[PDB]
Amino acid sequence: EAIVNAQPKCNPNLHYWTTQDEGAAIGLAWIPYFGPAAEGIYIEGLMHNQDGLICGLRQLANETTQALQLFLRATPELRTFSILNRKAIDFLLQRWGGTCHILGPDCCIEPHDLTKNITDKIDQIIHDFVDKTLPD
Amino acid sequence: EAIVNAQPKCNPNLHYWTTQDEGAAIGLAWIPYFGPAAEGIYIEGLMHNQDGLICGLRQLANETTQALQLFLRATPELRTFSILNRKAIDFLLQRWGGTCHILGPDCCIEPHDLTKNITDKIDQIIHDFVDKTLPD
Amino acid sequence: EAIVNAQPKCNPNLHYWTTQDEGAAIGLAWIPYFGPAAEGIYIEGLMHNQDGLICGLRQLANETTQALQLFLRATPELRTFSILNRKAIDFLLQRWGGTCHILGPDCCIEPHDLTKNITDKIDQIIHDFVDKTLPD
Amino acid sequence: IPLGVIHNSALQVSDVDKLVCRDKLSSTNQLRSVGLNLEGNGVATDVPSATKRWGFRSGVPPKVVNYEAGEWAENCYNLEIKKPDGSECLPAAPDGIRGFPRCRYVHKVSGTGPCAGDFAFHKEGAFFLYDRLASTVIYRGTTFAEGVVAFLILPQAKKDFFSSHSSGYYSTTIRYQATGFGTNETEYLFEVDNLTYVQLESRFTPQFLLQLNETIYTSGKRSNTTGKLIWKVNPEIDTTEWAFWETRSEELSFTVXXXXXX
Amino acid sequence: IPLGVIHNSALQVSDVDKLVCRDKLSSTNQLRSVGLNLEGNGVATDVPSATKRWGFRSGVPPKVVNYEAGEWAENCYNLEIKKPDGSECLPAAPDGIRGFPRCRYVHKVSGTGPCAGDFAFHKEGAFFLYDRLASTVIYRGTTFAEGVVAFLILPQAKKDFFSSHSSGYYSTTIRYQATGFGTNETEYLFEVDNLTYVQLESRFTPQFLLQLNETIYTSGKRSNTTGKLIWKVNPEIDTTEWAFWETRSEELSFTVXXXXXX
Amino acid sequence: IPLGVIHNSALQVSDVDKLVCRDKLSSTNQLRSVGLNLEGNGVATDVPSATKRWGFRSGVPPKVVNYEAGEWAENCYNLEIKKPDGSECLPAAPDGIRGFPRCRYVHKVSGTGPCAGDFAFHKEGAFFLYDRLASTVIYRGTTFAEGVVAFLILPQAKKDFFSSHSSGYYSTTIRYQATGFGTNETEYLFEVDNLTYVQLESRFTPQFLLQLNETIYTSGKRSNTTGKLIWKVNPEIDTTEWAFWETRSEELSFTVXXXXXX
Ligand SMILES: *[C@@H]1O[C@H](CO)[C@@H](O[C@@H]2O[C@H](CO)[C@@H](O[C@@H]3O[C@H](CO[C@H]4O[C@H](CO)[C@@H](O)[C@H](O[C@H]5O[C@H](CO)[C@@H](O)[C@H](O)[C@@H]5O)[C@@H]4O)[C@@H](O)[C@H](O[C@H]4O[C@H](CO)[C@@H](O)[C@H](O)[C@@H]4O)[C@@H]3O)[C@H](O)[C@H]2NC(C)=O)[C@H](O)[C@H]1NC(C)=O
Ligand SMILES: *[C@@H]1O[C@H](CO)[C@@H](O[C@@H]2O[C@H](CO)[C@@H](O[C@@H]3O[C@H](CO[C@H]4O[C@H](CO)[C@@H](O)[C@H](O[C@H]5O[C@H](CO)[C@@H](O)[C@H](O)[C@@H]5O)[C@@H]4O)[C@@H](O)[C@H](O[C@H]4O[C@H](CO)[C@@H](O)[C@H](O)[C@@H]4O)[C@@H]3O)[C@H](O)[C@H]2NC(C)=O)[C@H](O)[C@H]1NC(C)=O
Ligand SMILES: *[C@@H]1O[C@H](CO)[C@@H](O[C@@H]2O[C@H](CO)[C@@H](O[C@@H]3O[C@H](CO[C@H]4O[C@H](CO)[C@@H](O)[C@H](O[C@H]5O[C@H](CO)[C@@H](O)[C@H](O)[C@@H]5O)[C@@H]4O)[C@@H](O)[C@H](O[C@H]4O[C@H](CO)[C@@H](O)[C@H](O)[C@@H]4O)[C@@H]3O)[C@H](O)[C@H]2NC(C)=O)[C@H](O)[C@H]1NC(C)=O
Ligand SMILES: *[C@@H]1O[C@H](CO)[C@@H](O[C@@H]2O[C@H](CO)[C@@H](O)[C@H](O)[C@H]2NC(C)=O)[C@H](O)[C@H]1NC(C)=O
Ligand SMILES: *[C@@H]1O[C@H](CO)[C@@H](O[C@@H]2O[C@H](CO)[C@@H](O)[C@H](O)[C@H]2NC(C)=O)[C@H](O)[C@H]1NC(C)=O
Ligand SMILES: *[C@@H]1O[C@H](CO)[C@@H](O[C@@H]2O[C@H](CO)[C@@H](O)[C@H](O)[C@H]2NC(C)=O)[C@H](O)[C@H]1NC(C)=O
Ligand SMILES: *[C@@H]1O[C@H](CO)[C@@H](O)[C@H](O)[C@H]1NC(C)=O
Ligand SMILES: *[C@@H]1O[C@H](CO)[C@@H](O)[C@H](O)[C@H]1NC(C)=O
Ligand SMILES: *[C@@H]1O[C@H](CO)[C@@H](O)[C@H](O)[C@H]1NC(C)=O
Ligand SMILES: *[C@@H]1O[C@H](CO)[C@@H](O)[C@H](O)[C@H]1NC(C)=O
Ligand SMILES: *[C@@H]1O[C@H](CO)[C@@H](O)[C@H](O)[C@H]1NC(C)=O
Ligand SMILES: *[C@@H]1O[C@H](CO)[C@@H](O)[C@H](O)[C@H]1NC(C)=O
Repeated sequence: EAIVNAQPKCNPNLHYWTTQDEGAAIGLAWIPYFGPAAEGIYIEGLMHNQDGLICGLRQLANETTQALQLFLRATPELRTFSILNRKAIDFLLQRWGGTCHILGPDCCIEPHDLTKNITDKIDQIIHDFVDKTLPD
Repeated sequence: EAIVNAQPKCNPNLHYWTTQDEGAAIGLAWIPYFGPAAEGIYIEGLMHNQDGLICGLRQLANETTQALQLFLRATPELRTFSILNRKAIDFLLQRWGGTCHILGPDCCIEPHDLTKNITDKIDQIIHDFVDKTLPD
Repeated sequence: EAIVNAQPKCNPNLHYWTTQDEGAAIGLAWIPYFGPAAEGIYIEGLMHNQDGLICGLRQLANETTQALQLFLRATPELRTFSILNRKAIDFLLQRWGGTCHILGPDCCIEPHDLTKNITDKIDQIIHDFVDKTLPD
Repeated sequence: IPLGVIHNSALQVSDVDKLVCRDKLSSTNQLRSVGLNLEGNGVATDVPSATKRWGFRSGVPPKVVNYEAGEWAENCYNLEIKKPDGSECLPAAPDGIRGFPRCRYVHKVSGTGPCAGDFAFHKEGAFFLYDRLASTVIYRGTTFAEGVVAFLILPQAKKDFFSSHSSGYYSTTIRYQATGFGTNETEYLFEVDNLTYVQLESRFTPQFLLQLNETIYTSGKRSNTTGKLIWKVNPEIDTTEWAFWETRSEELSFTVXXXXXX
Repeated sequence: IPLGVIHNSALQVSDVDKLVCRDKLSSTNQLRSVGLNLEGNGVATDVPSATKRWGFRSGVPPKVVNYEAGEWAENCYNLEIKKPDGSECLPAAPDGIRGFPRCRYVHKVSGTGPCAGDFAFHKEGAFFLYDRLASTVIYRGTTFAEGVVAFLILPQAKKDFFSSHSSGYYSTTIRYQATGFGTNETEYLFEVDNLTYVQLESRFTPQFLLQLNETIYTSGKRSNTTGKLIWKVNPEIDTTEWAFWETRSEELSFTVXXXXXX
Repeated sequence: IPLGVIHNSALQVSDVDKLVCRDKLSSTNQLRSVGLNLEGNGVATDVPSATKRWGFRSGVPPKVVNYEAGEWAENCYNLEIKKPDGSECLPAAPDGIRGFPRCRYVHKVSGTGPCAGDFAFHKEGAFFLYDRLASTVIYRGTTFAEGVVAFLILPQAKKDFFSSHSSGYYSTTIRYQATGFGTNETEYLFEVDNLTYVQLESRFTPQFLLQLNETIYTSGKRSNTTGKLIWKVNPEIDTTEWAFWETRSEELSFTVXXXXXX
């Protein structure tokens, strides 16, 4: 399933606001007593429709909402933050939550560098450990 | 440790209620304005004692409660949801939270398909790369 | 980056309090109706500056606070518990959140026990599967 | 907190020190929190026997834990208790805390008690089950069930247990009064109407309380006065200890506030 | 809840049953919750068209969800509605719930309505966006935007999208009154001062409301009396359906509480 | 948020860009949040020096973070401050917020101040430590300690640090009054009884405040009148800057509300 925008319009430029968690503020900004007030904790940016992301996103958000709204009904948590962390767990679980059969369709293990460094161990012992008939 | 029911009785049929998080409701149900009210968000089912699960479960829940109650004392979170997600993390951590020594007692890596596809590489080079003495 | 204490003083003995989550209380303690009241749920210990941990810790906590305080501004969660679990996820993600190339700089896979048990398979077939020219 | 897993066709508590790779947790949807009602272990579900398992205590703060799926209950309770001097005894349901969603009979107790304590806990270490929240305490006027929570990992053969895959939900409030609530010396009366109370005993089952409601109503024994009629029943109806999932009255009464008989 | 991922230079919904190892989630910082305003899909942003998408309903409890980054908005709303008999219609903003941080025009509606319901929901299944919290309901006197939340995984080529790497933030409250709020039969007036209301129509854009404010003020049509002057505009100014990101008044008025014209 | 790890027999901040597989996190129990008191870095613990590090501010909302284990404290504070016109200056402790569990001396300050602000923050970027919760602000009448939180990963050699493996907990409230609280121009008096205040200076240690309590009591200098007696001490007792963990009065007084000396 790919995403096709079926909205009346798509505003293809996304002006956004968010919050910097940086760790590296001017020198005292970070102390809350001296800190910016609620209204100016924000950073801003502008992202264009390169690769069609903004139109994609608007439609995705639309699409999402039922699936979300239903999930929200189901929980008695008043304000739900866990969602993302919870996704990231399922992410690891879906790859690592069970024996990983090397070279299976569903294993993330890449043994290519290994097997090179085992074919290079045998080519060694065809030149000396096979050199049993030719002595001195 | 297995679980033995030491209750006065065990009602071996579990009628249950829960909530569907589905994602696929009739078409407008999912909108909360039109949605079922608090009393009818539920689904129901019935599970029998096949493999002794219901009697198992009742006793398990009993057994659990001390271990839980103690945990609840210890946290100053008023309503504790994290419990399950937290279990699932320890699950991954206990298998993946440290170098996985292939073929160790505590590694989930199955290299059987690999090693077949390395014994099949050598049987190849006993028929041609060893064919150095017989020419043309 | 290591940690150097630049405080006026460092009290190098840490008397501490915390809570036992044990699971194994005297026999009724664990029932909250009979339980210790809020003031006596605690355990205590004393840790010395062995390996310089206490002075380390005091400075670390100091150092931490900006990075933390900033993070706290950024979230609209009133009381933030997720922090630790969230760290533990990033921990797994940073090692397992992507194909693990065996023997790469960033793979936690130790194949040493494997490759021994493949060099011991070839030394077998130099003594019999190579024994094609000498019959009976 | 111990975790159920199914090994060798039987549920067991899984042990951390050596969990093993055959086990498979592919998603979070494999973990479930399940709330089992205390009835199902065959505790007495009657109002005076139930109440004996609860007490007031102070200096322990309340804690709430979420569970995902609950048992249909036969018996629930809904307490509104005042101290003698009009004061509220049970704290208001905090925001988000709803009565247990599936009860057959809701024992709605009104009355007064000494209430020597801030909060009301379960004496046996059990929980008050509300709507997908378990609490350590009773909230005022909010339907609950007694029970206990378990956590398990389903195998992905059975991942849809509880989650996915109905002759209908039927409920009935049963009013009561009581004095001396929470001591060893408590009096309960069962309400038929405003002024028509029936003196209450342990052995009386809900079904029979409903037929007694149907007999006083039907046969006209409801107090026509504007004084409190306090009926009583003869100790001449017998049952001889049968749990509710396992598997009718022809008497009359004589008159004597108005502490009669039957 | 479906998750965006970028494959083949295009965003798509990722499907669980066969996600694939080339995909790479190295940290939590790669996951984002993003709140897009409904304007950007080109719904009508005017006050009577906006209001038509909201209704009162009871027995559905409110739920709140956090998102990390929001769109700069053109249009937001701030409702203080009373029922006719002085009663509050919208519940107070719970602790931590702030108005949407970036609005160009805040449509501050005061008025009265029937309000047949406990809470006010979005009829189309959308959310009220506040400060990094989305809610299912409207809170009293708290600025919001209509919109929707998406979740995605950024590739670590683009992990810093939204997070890291400014001609300034300019705002303007627009007061209104209204009667019959939430029915099909509602009257809105736009406030210039205490007693100088203008009758309101759909087609009127904020810019033009501000120039109308600038015309009544400037040209002295503000009621000098101490009665309510209710202006009106001629249907003789035209626009012929142009969204706001895509890309001036010489009339006067005649007099007739004081339901005049222009 | 930086994370402690033990490498080469020394604690260091671990760096994300190249954490390495020898490191081993086997469970969540290996991560700890630890709350260290500011005393232990040797800030002045006296009431007027402590107070100088706090101020009122508005437009910053409060935030709370949980930690798992705290230092036994020598000095804590418990503020109940009113503005001059009887109004409450500090917000009530929210539900779940308890005073710091282990304090030797609780400096209970009552008084009045200008309080030019919604909430009271720590000026140096530190936290108010309560019971397993750190907050950015002071709550009314709730015991706290100043300090800071660190996070670490224990190696599983040491996983039981803090967690698992006692001559007893002894506490003493010390009452004070103060005027002009939170400015540079504030007056503190130390309470012995209702009307027997002692004028307060920086250099006075708790021990010596307790012996001064033991001297005025013992030797009968408690005001027998029903006016406020305001004692003072001679500047003739010396100490010459010794922290509290490192390692007794024969004078009398002359009389002069009743601003005496000693
Ligand atoms: C998990 O599952 C177990 C098993 O059901 C529960 O065990 C119960 O624990 C509580 C303690 O918290 C017990 O309450 C006490 O019971 C005794 C006597 O009880 C008698 O009557 C019972 C009702 O029919 C009956 O089941 C009992 O039968 C068994 O026990 C006796 C030994 O007592 C034995 O001889 C029998 O052969 C049976 O095996 C018994 O005849 C009662 O005296 C206690 O009261 C005193 O102590 C309390 C303090 O706890 C105090 O408040 C009182 O005022 C008084 O001083 C107490 O009420 C209960 O009997 C147990 N049930 C069983 C079957 O053992 C446990 O609660 C479950 N946990 C949870 C969290 O649900
Ligand atoms: C995700 O994105 C989709 C697409 O934009 C949103 O789809 C909208 O869904 C809501 C339902 O919740 C629709 O509201 C209803 O609309 C009909 C008629 O609408 C007319 O006017 C619109 C405004 O300009 C216009 O867009 C419509 O044009 C399309 O639809 C018609 C078919 O109706 C079609 O013939 C056209 O060619 C267009 O494709 C249309 O002309 C209205 O009659 C409904 O009212 C009745 O039903 C409701 C119950 O829902 C009831 O309360 C009323 O009183 C009345 O009985 C209803 O209001 C809206 O039209 C849809 N928009 C589009 C473009 O399809 C969806 O909401 C988004 N989801 C979220 C969560 O934001
Ligand atoms: C982490 O650990 C560090 C180190 O302890 C803490 O550093 C402290 O930061 C605060 C700023 O938030 C400082 O407060 C200011 O201090 C100056 C002068 O302080 C003097 O008196 C101190 C008390 O004994 C003393 O420690 C100082 O000694 C050092 O500093 C000077 C330079 O000032 C140097 O010359 C010395 O040789 C020492 O190295 C010093 O003599 C004071 O003037 C400031 O007040 C002004 O500014 C504030 C705004 O911040 C304003 O509100 C005032 O009204 C005024 O205008 C200010 O109070 C403190 O001195 C620092 N301590 C040290 C030892 O450096 C830091 O707080 C810790 N973080 C946390 C989160 O706990
Ligand atoms: C006791 O029984 C009577 C009837 O047998 C109940 O009163 C009936 O209540 C129902 C439901 O509201 C009505 O449809 C009937 O008209 C009533 N019948 C009579 C004969 O009054 C009464 O509600 C029952 N009380 C309790 C406590 O269960
Ligand atoms: C309507 O316009 C007038 C001015 O054109 C506004 O009143 C001005 O408000 C500003 C900002 O506070 C002042 O600096 C000016 O002195 C005012 N000018 C006059 C001519 O009164 C008024 O605030 C506007 N009203 C609305 C609803 O936007
Ligand atoms: C000041 O000291 C006196 C006693 O030295 C304290 O009053 C004593 O308080 C204790 C504990 O409640 C009692 O057992 C004694 O009987 C009291 N003795 C006398 C001589 O009154 C007083 O509480 C102390 N005050 C402060 C502020 O610490
Ligand atoms: C292959 O593995 C061996 C381990 O025995 C290692 O020392 C060697 O350097 C590897 N070869 C190459 C080319 O990296
Ligand atoms: C074994 O590995 C090689 C990789 O060089 C692969 O192409 C080949 O198909 C594998 N053999 C079988 C039988 O799958
Ligand atoms: C090596 O692997 C084989 C699997 O075919 C196993 O049975 C054998 O015991 C291993 N050798 C040793 C020495 O462990
Ligand atoms: C009791 O009487 C009141 C009016 O006095 C009436 O409204 C109510 O329904 C009656 N309750 C019962 C249970 O009969
Ligand atoms: C309305 O009048 C009041 C005083 O009667 C004044 O304070 C207020 O600013 C006026 N509001 C407007 C919008 O003109
Ligand atoms: C102050 O006097 C009141 C009664 O007037 C008394 O109850 C209280 O204990 C006294 N407080 C102190 C600290 O002496």
